[PDB]
Amino acid sequence: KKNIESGVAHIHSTFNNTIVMITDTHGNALAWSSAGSLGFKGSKKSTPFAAQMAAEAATKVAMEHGLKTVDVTVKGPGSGREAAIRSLQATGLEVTAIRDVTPVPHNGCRPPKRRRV
Amino acid sequence: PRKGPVAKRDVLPDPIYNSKLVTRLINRVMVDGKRGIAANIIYNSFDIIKESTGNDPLEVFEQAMKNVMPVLEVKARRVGGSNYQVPVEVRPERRTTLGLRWVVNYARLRGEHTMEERLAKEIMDAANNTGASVKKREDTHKMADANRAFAHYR
RNA sequence: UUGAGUGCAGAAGAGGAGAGUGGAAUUCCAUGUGUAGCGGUGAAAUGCGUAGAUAUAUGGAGGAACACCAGUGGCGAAGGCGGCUCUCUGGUCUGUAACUGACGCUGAGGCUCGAAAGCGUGGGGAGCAAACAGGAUUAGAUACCCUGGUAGUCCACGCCGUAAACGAUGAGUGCUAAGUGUUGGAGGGUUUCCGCCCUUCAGUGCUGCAGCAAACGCAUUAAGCACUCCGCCUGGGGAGUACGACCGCAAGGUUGAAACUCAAAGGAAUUGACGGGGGCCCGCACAAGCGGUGGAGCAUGUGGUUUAAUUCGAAGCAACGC
Repeated sequence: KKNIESGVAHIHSTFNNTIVMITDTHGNALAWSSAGSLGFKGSKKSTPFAAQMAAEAATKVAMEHGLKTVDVTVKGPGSGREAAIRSLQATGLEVTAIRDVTPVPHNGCRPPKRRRV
Repeated sequence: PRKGPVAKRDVLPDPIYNSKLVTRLINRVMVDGKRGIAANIIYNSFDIIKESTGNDPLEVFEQAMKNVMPVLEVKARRVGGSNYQVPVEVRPERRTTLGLRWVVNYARLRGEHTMEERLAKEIMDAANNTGASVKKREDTHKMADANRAFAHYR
């Protein structure tokens, strides 16, 4: 519990799912939330409709342990991070640092084949 | 339709109240062109208005308009093959038409034996936050803003 | 001495080989935090996860490739060459002229270099991925789709010597209107020139006279006017096959016909038609409403079964109260 009350949330998104986890300043974990974990199936996990309620189910368990301020970290650029932040503001947080760090190479390894569709 | 906007057909006022709104109220009751029966049962509804808690025969209709009339509605404005419906402000005439629809076209369901107790007392109920058409607007606003974040940017 | 070469003075440059080094990113391992999913598709499934996954912070291991700079920019005879530091070393341009004095060009045979894939011997595997396994799609799918996965891709030393190795344009030199960018110089006017303006050398694009071309097009980087030298062609198949010869461990490479068939095969352009190519318009075509059909009962019209006969036509819109 311990009422750490100042942490960083992490928004990780694909083209078919997203995951939000609110962590500490380490960031040691408090609570995660996943679009498949909230009952969705199939392709619907791409839309930001799951992002709002995933952010809500994260922040409830988060500020049961005491939470005031939060920072934003964005990975995997798609549709999820557009509405995850403004839904994350809605249940009472203090968003004050927004960054989009993407794991970007400098041409290290090879990407796979194209899709002949 | 395709080319440009169409005309909108302003109407004639009443033979008694000199109202276009009550005229339009009659015309969204009328079935098969029987206008006189619907008009006379609406004057009977005003007579039921005037007796039981007679306050004003028209302010009760305006408060029935108060507790029903929307301000928000979602509209499926996708762009590139999506499903991002946007809660959009409604046109004011369509707003009043949805109000008349939610008053009269829901009043089929009271099911009481006297044939205009589903009309007169029904619009009496809508004046003071009763009648299920108010909660229709409530759940309409609650299913609105379900995509408040990822649709209001368009 | 005008062509052709060494002077001395400079200049640019992913030219080559050898030796070291830098960070990011992926994968693996360790540690902490943290629970029910992660991953994938048009849709699903195979798959991994309570033997604690995914995710998030800390380190540790190893391989491969060099984010912005980057530009119709540069270098080289071509194939090709982009992180950084150093040793050896090739080539091009500009000035100038004391010095050699026609020493040149092309070049059958011969030699050298020569993308990927492939072969032998010895190392290493981070990704990626022929062959292969499984799931899915389909009438069927020994494919496209998803999950895995070896040889290979890397280095050293040898071999083969092919490509749509292309500007599909052999090499050397001379001559023939302009305009416009840009890489590297030299000179002059002017000048805190670092800008700017004029003159001139080597590349390098773009547009356009004459001229050429069947057309498309080309056009001082000619496919124009010419000379010198080399290579190749003579209807389409048969076929770069057969024999002979040479090279190679092997796949194969180089040189290279006839018997017999056909009356065509081929280039460029014009008009239609079509596309599962594109841009614009218009209609109760969508969207907004109102009333319906498909549910029930009956009338009526077709298909099917029938009898001896159920007489004929009409079959998507555009047949079925015809």
